[PDB]
Amino acid sequence: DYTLTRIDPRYPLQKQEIVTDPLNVFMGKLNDMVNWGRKNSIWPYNFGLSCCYVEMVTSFTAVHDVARFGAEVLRASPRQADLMVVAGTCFTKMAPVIQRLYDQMLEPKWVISMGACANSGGMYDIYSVVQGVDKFIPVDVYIPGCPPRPEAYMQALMLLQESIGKERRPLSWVVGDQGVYRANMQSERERKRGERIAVTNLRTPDEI
Amino acid sequence: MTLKELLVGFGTQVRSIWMIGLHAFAKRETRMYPEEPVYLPPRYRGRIVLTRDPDGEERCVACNLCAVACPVGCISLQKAETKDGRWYPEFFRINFSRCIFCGLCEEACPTTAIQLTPDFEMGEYKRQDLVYEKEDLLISGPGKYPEYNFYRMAGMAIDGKDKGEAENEAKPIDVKSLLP
Amino acid sequence: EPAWQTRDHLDDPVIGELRNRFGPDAFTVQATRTGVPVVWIKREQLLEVGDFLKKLPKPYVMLFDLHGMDERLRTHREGLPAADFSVFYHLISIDRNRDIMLKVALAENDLHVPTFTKLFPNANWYERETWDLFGITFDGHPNLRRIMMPQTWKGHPLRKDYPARATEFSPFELTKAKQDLEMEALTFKPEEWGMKRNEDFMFLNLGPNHPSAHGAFRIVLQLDGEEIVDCVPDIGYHHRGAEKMGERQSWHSYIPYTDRIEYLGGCVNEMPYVLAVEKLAGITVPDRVNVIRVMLSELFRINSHLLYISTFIQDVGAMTPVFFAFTDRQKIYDLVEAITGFRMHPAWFRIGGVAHDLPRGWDRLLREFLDWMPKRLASYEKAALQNTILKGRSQGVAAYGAKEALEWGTTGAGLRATGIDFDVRKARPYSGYENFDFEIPVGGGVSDCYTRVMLKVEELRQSLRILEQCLNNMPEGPFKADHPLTTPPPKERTLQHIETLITHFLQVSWGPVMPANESFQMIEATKGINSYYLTSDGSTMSYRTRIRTPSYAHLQQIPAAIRGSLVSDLIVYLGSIDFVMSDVDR
Amino acid sequence: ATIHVDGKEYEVNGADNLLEACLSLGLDIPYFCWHPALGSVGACRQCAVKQYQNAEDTRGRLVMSCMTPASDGTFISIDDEEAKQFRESVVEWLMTNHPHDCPVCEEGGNCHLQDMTVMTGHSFRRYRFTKRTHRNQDLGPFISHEMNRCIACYRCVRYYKDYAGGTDLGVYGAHDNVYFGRPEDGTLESEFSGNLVEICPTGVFTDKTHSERYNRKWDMQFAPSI
Ligand SMILES: CCCCCCCCCCCCCCCCCC(=O)OC[C@H](COP(=O)(O)OCCN)OC(=O)CCCCCCCCCCCCCCCCC
Ligand code: SF4
Ligand code: SF4
Ligand code: SF4
Ligand code: SF4
Ligand code: SF4
Ligand code: FES
Repeated sequence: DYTLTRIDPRYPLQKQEIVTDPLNVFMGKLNDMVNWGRKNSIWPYNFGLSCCYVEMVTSFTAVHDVARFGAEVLRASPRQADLMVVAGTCFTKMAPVIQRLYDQMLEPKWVISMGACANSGGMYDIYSVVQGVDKFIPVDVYIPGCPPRPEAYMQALMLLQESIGKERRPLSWVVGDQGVYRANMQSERERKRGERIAVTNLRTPDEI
Repeated sequence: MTLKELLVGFGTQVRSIWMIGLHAFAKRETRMYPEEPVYLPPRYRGRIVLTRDPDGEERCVACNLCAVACPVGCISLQKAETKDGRWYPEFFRINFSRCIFCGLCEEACPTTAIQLTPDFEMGEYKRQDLVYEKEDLLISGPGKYPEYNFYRMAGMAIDGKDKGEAENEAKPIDVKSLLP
Repeated sequence: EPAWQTRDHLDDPVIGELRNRFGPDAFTVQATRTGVPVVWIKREQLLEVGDFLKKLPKPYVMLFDLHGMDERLRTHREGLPAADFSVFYHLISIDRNRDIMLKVALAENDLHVPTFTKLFPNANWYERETWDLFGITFDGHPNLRRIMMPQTWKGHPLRKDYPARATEFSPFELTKAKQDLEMEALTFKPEEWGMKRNEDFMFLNLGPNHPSAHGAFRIVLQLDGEEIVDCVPDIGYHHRGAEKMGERQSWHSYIPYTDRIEYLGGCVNEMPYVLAVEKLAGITVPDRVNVIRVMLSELFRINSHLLYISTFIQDVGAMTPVFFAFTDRQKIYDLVEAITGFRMHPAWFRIGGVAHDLPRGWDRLLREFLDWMPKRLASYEKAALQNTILKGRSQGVAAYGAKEALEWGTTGAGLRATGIDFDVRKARPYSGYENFDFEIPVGGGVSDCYTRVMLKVEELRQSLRILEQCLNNMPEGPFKADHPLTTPPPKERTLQHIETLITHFLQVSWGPVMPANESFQMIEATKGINSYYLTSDGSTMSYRTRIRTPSYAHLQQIPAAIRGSLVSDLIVYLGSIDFVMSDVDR
Repeated sequence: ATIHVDGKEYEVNGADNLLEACLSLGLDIPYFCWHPALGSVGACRQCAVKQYQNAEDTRGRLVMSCMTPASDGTFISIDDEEAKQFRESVVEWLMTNHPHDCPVCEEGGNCHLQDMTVMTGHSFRRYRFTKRTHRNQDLGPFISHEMNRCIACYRCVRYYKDYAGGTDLGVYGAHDNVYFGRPEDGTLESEFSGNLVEICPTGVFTDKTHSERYNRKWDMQFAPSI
């Protein structure tokens, strides 16, 4: 129920294989402590592409307060950032810039596609748009929407936190196994199918 | 620079500090997602479902109007027919990684089958899991339109509704009838 | 006579003046639904006509637009000169409150026009875009390089034989050699951009990743110490191909793409497109539709102005009004979600009306917003806008007069801070804006950053007044016109009448058939003047969709106004323009 | 032959009728009961135009362009108000008994009646009474029958009997209860009966082999083949 990824510099320059979860009880507790610290302090790269970035900085404001999750520092440097939110369209002139900024980020790093443009190109199936940011960089969380509302971005933040909290990474670069192990978690569609199909009645659209 | 300008600027900095302090003495404007559930209006354009008629059958007649009215083209379906003669989707898939949640498919539906529900929590880990098939879209009730049935309006004869049993329709008169 | 009727405008005094000056056989008058006199001028007389219009007793002082059209696939070209391509020039005389559209016909092989930059400096970027997208060469241009697409691009995207969709092309593969080659193309070279370089002129790179809400873009700066001696903006990093999608989507299905032209505008962006399509369809919308569209336009205008003022204050250095202004944006978003069902891109305007009726309880939410807004605005002024540090950062920074605003096509608050009272809502009224009592604020004559910001505050107050008038006087009636081309028809008649079902079926599947004509609508957007110029060839898709945006003009006006200033002055000037890069590139 | 349509001069063939001559010039006149291969009968009363006696005439008279020869010096108007109103009225009369069937109809998006309803500009229903209904017949494995959608344009019987020479399809009944089909349930015996799916301007006769795996016309990938 895990995937093993090791990188060695077409993009992405990684190869993944399905592997059994390896997990002493002290090493496991240290791994959960490291994962807890990584998931409760996630610093996003302040990267503005399009309208989805306007919704992201709406999520950062007072009526939403994304600071409650410890994800508010909003670094302008990719070295100091933990999370790349592709919040906008992957234009062909901007795609090498996105690749360069993602390369300049440091491990551990995670990617959230925010919006239909970053997911698959969205409505812009046009000559000057890369059809999704997963064509050239690996994505951890996808948010459908055009735009997603700010609480959808927070929901993806919680999904990323839950994905980090059960993934395995080396504690030190001199001791252990240096490959990155990511959990193959259950899809949210199959998890929410029980509560979504049973919905019967909704409020009529003629009211407030 | 002028001394009067310096004093006025100092007073303005003090006023700004004072106003931010009184704003600290104010009421919090934050909606505490997810502990506080997000209120959405009934016509909010979120997660797309397919609904059912009040009789319990699925409302979609597989007429492909939503697929062609989609500006992204992220709806795919195929018409199938029952033995009685009613139309239904053999499958129905929406690529939610492509969908812009614009509500044009719901606006184009002549049976009020496809609907956009007030649900935004749709995040996913893999993009292949964002393709929602008919099993992930067909819900147990009528949704936002509790009483509309297209097959009560249509002239086609199906199970439980023969010719002339629809709204504003008369019984069929045979050409062999004795009346002039 | 309705306002959508086809007119040749032979009663315009400019037509008689051109008859008396150049002769009757020198040009062809075209009857359109654009509302403007369209004159097909021969190519060798184009600069003469431009000089004559610039030297009129009431001169045509502003080049509103300049672009091209591929006429090869156009079947209904009756009453028109023979052409494979054409170049159109939209020129505005503010003193007459009139405008004229010159058109130059071009063959497929001889695709060269004399340049227009000696008369209007905005023709630089307009002709660069026309060369980039149509391949039309302009003789005498200082530098005719691509402005939207990279320099290593083959073909011109807006030609009719160029495939529109990315799925037509190969999927995007990023290899090591491809990444190196595209990174080499984005490198700046002083000689190619016409910098015209002293052993001290350093070069500065600003973008293309941009820590602000208004898009991602580059500025390359020539510096003597800290002084900006020259600069040229690099745009096209936000190009979405929206006009090519206008040729690719039907009339009804293009409205979501019209939403994302200026993504802080929403229904303000939807308004000129649906007005131009209704001109093409011969649809006069009822008064309730006009009041609803005015109300939503003013709501989104207040949203955009709130974001602009908050972003300007944040760029000065005060970071709290962005929190409070986004709370006010959340109140506006509550009302907009209640009415349309979406926050930023409602796509709620329709050909002939709006998608739904107003929901029960809209007046309550409008009342809460109208009670909430003015105290928050006054707190914004007292906390940040009257701060002397903000005034020192803003006043006197990147200032220009009426002549520089007129020659560069600057509109909106930047034009009106020069003292020129020119708002579309009062000069060329649209969508029933003549029934609303509101004032147009103007400046003293100098366009500082602070003057533009205070003007946008004043238009926020006037939009609050318009919203109050909309709340007090909303007519009872239909939310859709009774025209046969109202797309889509009212939903319940579609659900129980077979002819209405047929109309809806054909309008949402194949599209509604607009008769072959040309239409034009310019509106006062949240950031200036936004216009749609729509050419229909009689089909269910647009033959040509031309979207004129003011942010293009303002980004082109940047090097003339920021020259000789500091880099922080450039940051303040960027924060005080009220642009977005989707508006620039689109 | 010289005709004048809406004040514009055209050169046509005098042996042709006005409908085919005006359609050859690119003008749009709605029509149901006329087919190029079948000739003119003047049944559906949809192709009405306003003919004038001379050039300086204002009253005119409603004539039918399929039944009127396109002779030399003809003066007609298509966009006349009375002609447009009559064509919209004819579409409305055809729409009084039409079933609410377009989503579940194989002719949807490929329907001549849909195109002529949109072209005449008829989108408001004021008829409030009942609609006549008809039972269907089993016409074999190739043709599907749905008589509720008929507009009584007599194209099927004219093609099948006069052109194709078939015997087992006909028109039965009376005033508004006209039925088009076989005298009894059975397979259509003509070797060219499949052309009824394109001859019929409505969805009465449909391709059952296509109706099994049905998709709309706009969703088709087409090719020219032999
Ligand atoms: C290195 C620094 C050198 C300079 C400073 C030296 C030390 C301080 C010496 C005294 C300074 C007095 C300044 C002048 C006070 C009276 C004038 C004044 O307040 O001017 C500022 C401003 C003027 O109004 P205006 O900007 O035109 O706005 C339109 C509204 N009429 O009016 C306003 O903004 C409204 C009134 C604001 C009053 C603010 C408080 C003034 C007194 C401050 C005393 C010290 C407070 C210390 C901090 C306490 C809180 C933490
Ligand atoms: S998905 Fe929609 S809202 Fe997000 S960047 Fe694309 S166009 Fe803008
Ligand atoms: S909401 Fe819009 S983009 Fe999404 S499936 Fe419906 S029509 Fe397509
Ligand atoms: S428009 Fe409605 S009835 Fe037609 S195929 Fe789509 S969901 Fe089904
Ligand atoms: S025959 Fe034409 S008008 Fe009648 S139900 Fe079928 S598609 Fe609709
Ligand atoms: S069945 Fe079809 S072809 Fe025959 S009369 Fe009726 S509408 Fe015309
Ligand atoms: S086509 Fe002429 S009356 Fe039918």
